[PDB]
This record gives sequence, C-alpha cells and structure tokens, in this order.
Amino acid sequence: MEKVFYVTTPIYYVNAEPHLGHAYTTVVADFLARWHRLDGYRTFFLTGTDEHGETVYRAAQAAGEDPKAFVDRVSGRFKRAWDLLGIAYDDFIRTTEERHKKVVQLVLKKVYEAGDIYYGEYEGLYCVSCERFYTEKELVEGLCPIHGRPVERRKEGNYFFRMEKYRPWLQEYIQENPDLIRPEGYRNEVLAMLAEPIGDLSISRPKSRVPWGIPLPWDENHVTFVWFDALLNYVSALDYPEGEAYRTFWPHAWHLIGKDILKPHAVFWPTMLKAAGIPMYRHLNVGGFLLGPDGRKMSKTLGNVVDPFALLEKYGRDALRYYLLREIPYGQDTPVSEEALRTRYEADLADDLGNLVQRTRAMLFRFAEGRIPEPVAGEELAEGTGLAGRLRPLVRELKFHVALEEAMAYVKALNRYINEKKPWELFKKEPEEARAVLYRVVEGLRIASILLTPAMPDKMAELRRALGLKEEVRLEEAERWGLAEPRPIPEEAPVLFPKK
Ligand SMILES: [Zn+2]
Repeated sequence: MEKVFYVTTPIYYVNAEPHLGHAYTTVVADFLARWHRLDGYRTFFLTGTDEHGETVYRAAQAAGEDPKAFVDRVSGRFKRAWDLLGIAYDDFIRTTEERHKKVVQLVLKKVYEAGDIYYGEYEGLYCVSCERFYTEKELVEGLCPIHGRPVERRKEGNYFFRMEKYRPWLQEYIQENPDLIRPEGYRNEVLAMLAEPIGDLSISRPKSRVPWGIPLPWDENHVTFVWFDALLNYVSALDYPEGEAYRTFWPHAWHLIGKDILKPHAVFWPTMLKAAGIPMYRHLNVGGFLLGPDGRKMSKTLGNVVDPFALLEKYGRDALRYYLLREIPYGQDTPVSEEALRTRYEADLADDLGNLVQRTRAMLFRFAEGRIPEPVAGEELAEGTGLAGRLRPLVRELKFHVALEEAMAYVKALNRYINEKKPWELFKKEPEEARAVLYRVVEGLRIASILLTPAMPDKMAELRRALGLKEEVRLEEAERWGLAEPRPIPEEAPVLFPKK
C-alpha cells in the first residue's frame, strides 16, 4: 500500500505513424511498470493519444471523415503498436474522452478564477485576402502561400496563462529538489531556460479557426489549445478531483518523455500545477534521441531510419526490448541499428542464455533423469540472491542498461561455472556433485530469469517453462536460494532464441 508506482508516457499525436521514438519511450515505461509490479508495488502505467487541434482536424477533413470517427480509427495504430511491443499499460487515455474533457475545464476554471488567465492581444501576420492569420513558417518568402502577396500585421486576441509569474517559484523548487529533473544534464538545461523571463503562455485559439477542441468554460468562442488539454491527461486519467486513483498515484508521479518535449514538461507543466493548486510531480525522466546507424538524427530522407516493428517481426519483441534497454543509457543520444541488435541477440541472448538452457536441458536428461535435481546450497552462486537489492536503485535511477548488465554478468557467471565444473566429467565418480552443479545452474537461471522478466517477460516465461520452473514469479523470489523444485522438465522445448 505504501509501495506505489505511477509512470506516464507522453500522449502522442493521434494520427502519427508509430515509430522508434514512441516505441522506445513506451518500452522504458513498460519496463519500469513491470519491474515495480514484480517488486510488489501497487502500480499504474498510463499512456494515450493527443486528439484535438487544428492539425488533426485538417487530417480528418482530408480523409473525408468526421473528426471523432477519424480519431477513433487512427488512435488504433498506437494500440496495435503497443500490442506488438507487449506493452502492459493500465489505461490508455484519449483526450476526446468525457472524463478528460471534464478535468480540463475544471482546471481551466480553477486557474482562471485564481486570477492567472487573461485575454491578451498579440499581433500576428494576417492576409486580408484569405481573411486568416499565418505563422512565419507558413509564409512563402514572407508572402501568403495562397495569394503570393504580402501580409499585414494585425492583432489577434487569445487567452494567456500568467506563466512568468511562477518562474521564481519554479527556480526555487528545482533548486530545492535537485533530483526532480533527470538525468542531471537536463536539470541544468532547464535552469538555463529559467535564467531569463519565460513570458506568458498562449492557451487558446478562437473556435472559428480551431473548432476541434475543448471550449474554454468562460468563453465558448475559444477552444483550449494544446497545453491545458494534453498535459492534463496525467491527472484526468486518475479521476483527478477526488478519485481514489488520484489520491493514491499522483503523490508518486513519474513522467517519462523524450527531450523533444522537455520545456512543456519542465517549465509549462510545473507552473500550471502550481497555479491549479495541484502537487508537483515527483520526477521528470528525460530520454535522449535514438540516432540512426550513421550517428545522425533519424529521418526518412536521410535514409537512416530504424524500424522497431520490422525488427520486432524478425528477432521478436523480447530481443528488441532487451536491446533498447541494454544498449542505451537513458537520456543519452545513442545510435542504434539492426547490426547492433543482431550482435546483442546472438551473444547476450542466443549464446549466454539460449545455448546454456539447451546444454542444461540435455545434461538434465543425461545425468538427472530429465528432472531438476534435489536442491543444494549455492556456494559462489548463492550471491545471485543479492542482485535484486542492487538493481532496485539502478532501475529507479534510470540506469536500465547497468541493471541489465549486472543481471547478464551473473548469467555469464553461470556459463563459466558449468564450463569450469564440467558436470559431464564429474558424473562418473561423483554423480551427486554433478547433480549439485546442474541444480545451481538451474536455480541461478531461475533467479536471472526473474531479474530479466521486466525486459523480456515472454522469453523469460519461456525459459522458465523450458526448465520446468514455475512461470509466474515475484522479485522477492529471486532473493532466496533453493526455490527450484526437483520436477520433470518438458521432454521437448524450442531453442530459446533461434538463429536468424
Ligand atoms: Zn492569402
């Protein structure tokens, strides 16, 4: 009950084709959630889709579909992606949901009534012929993209949130809570962002331009624009006001994001929470870019894209997940490639794990009648029971790669052990000792398989089935020696990680 874990991924643009970036962030959240459930934490893992706005509406019109029907359909790509990646989220929040819309308006009203929202007029570029505003980006050589004529500077009104007002509080809060933003380098970048005025935040757009969105409670002619809509998913899914989920999980909120949305999460979101009278989140965990094989930012035209679904299809979900968690120090820009995945797949998995299980099964049939032998003390291998205590802080400090490295180091120790003891040689004069060695290798594997479960839950369950071990496990089970019972192993079993 005291052990509570709450983790969120950003909600993604609903019509985006899911790619490596979405996959990575969601996979890391999944690992964290599965790890905490395994360690007895009452946990809630949230993910979702950002469904309102001008862009999606443009998309729906182009598709000749009703906005609601369009997002109902395209939000399915993310749900399928998560199915493919084996993501066990507890809830999938869609901003079109009434439960979300109610919270957005409720918080808008609170912040408005607290005196933090005003109607301001900030000149913009306007084309009289189109009778519409245009951002600098949409102009063609500073001219209307339609009429090829100049545009005039007109003032447009929008509602703004007094964000600058909360800058001093945010600076102080970060100073007093140094582990709030992690990795540390991102904390420093945020403090640098806060070194100067941050201005106020545009939070709405007239409905005449953006009809697809949540109207402002005090002005139906304006719709909530991005920030107060999307960001609130983190509390709306918890039935925020007085829902039990909110009272229970919000005090432990961990948000995982890509560094691409650092400012909205480290600057905007905190001031919004402060103004709304909502407690600050516990941690903002910032991931880096997954660069292409060439060390450059991933992009279709550079031709350096790595497709997680194609990789997943070829090597399987578990191998991909393991690769992403092991190879990348969370927060640090890192190049990825099929070649690096393949390397990890053939050595760490097929060899250190697969071959060892294959060898162990063959040896159990030859020297132990096809059953796990009678339990015996672990001796040098008993140390494996202390690994969970070492990985707990590594995992919670976002050092997934180090945690996986230590779990795999033990697996390598199991290999070295069996290769040094040579049960097959010991069997002649000392059959009992040969059986003792094999027991230590199977019990060691049971332990390692538990530690690795959050990364490869399916393959680790498969590994346990291959050795006749109980499939369903708990992290604490990896902390005691001698749990593998002397039972029959399946007479046949597939190679855990077949050649590709
Ligand atoms: Zn025009």
